[PDB]
Amino acid sequence: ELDLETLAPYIPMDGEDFQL
Amino acid sequence: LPALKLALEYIVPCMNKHGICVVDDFLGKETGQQIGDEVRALHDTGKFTDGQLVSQKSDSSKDIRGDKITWIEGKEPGCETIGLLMSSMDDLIRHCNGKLGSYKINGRTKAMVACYPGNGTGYVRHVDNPNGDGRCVTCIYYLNKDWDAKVSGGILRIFPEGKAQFADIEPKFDRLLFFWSDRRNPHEVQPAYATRYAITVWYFDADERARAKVKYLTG
Repeated sequence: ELDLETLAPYIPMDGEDFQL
Repeated sequence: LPALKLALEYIVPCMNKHGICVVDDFLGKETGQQIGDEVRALHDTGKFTDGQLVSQKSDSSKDIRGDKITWIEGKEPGCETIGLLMSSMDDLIRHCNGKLGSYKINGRTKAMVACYPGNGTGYVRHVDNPNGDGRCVTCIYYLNKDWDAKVSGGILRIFPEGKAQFADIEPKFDRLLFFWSDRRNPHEVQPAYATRYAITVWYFDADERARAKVKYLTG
């Protein structure tokens, strides 16, 4: 089955995420 | 709109029952128009670059998604109303704390301001978070005044798992959309024949996001 990550929209994995 | 009531009496039950929730006329015309102007200023000043994929391989990203994007933190000069949008999104999510499935939402991405520049661009069928990168809720705000989808296309079609109908979301002015980011909601942006703008943030589930970060930091 296709690797769906090749179609998924990029988000940064490094740095921080914004904390709520 | 009062965040507590909208979150608890509408967004929560709608998300738990359907995995998709539409809030029309979220911010009102004046604020929506100011957002549109800030977005068009970003476009006009060269800020957008090609949309990218989680895992890049042999194929051009443009064979997959034809949008151009930029990332907004909310405090940039000329992006104040986008920041207000983002804070209003955050307020709804905070009032949903602990009531959206079993998720525990502690953070989110920056805002992705995205433009499909007409010309038949779109996004092939896909899942936002297929392999557990932490994203649990996709939140999108549309700001296309005068959009006529029967002519300009650009419909977001979602195929919610297990349902007898798919969900067609026109990218209507001042519309806010939430949906579960995982494999329950494969979706596609049908070809757009006019300039189509949307702003997306993805909210993170704390535990899944921690595991995803551990994977990245260890290779």
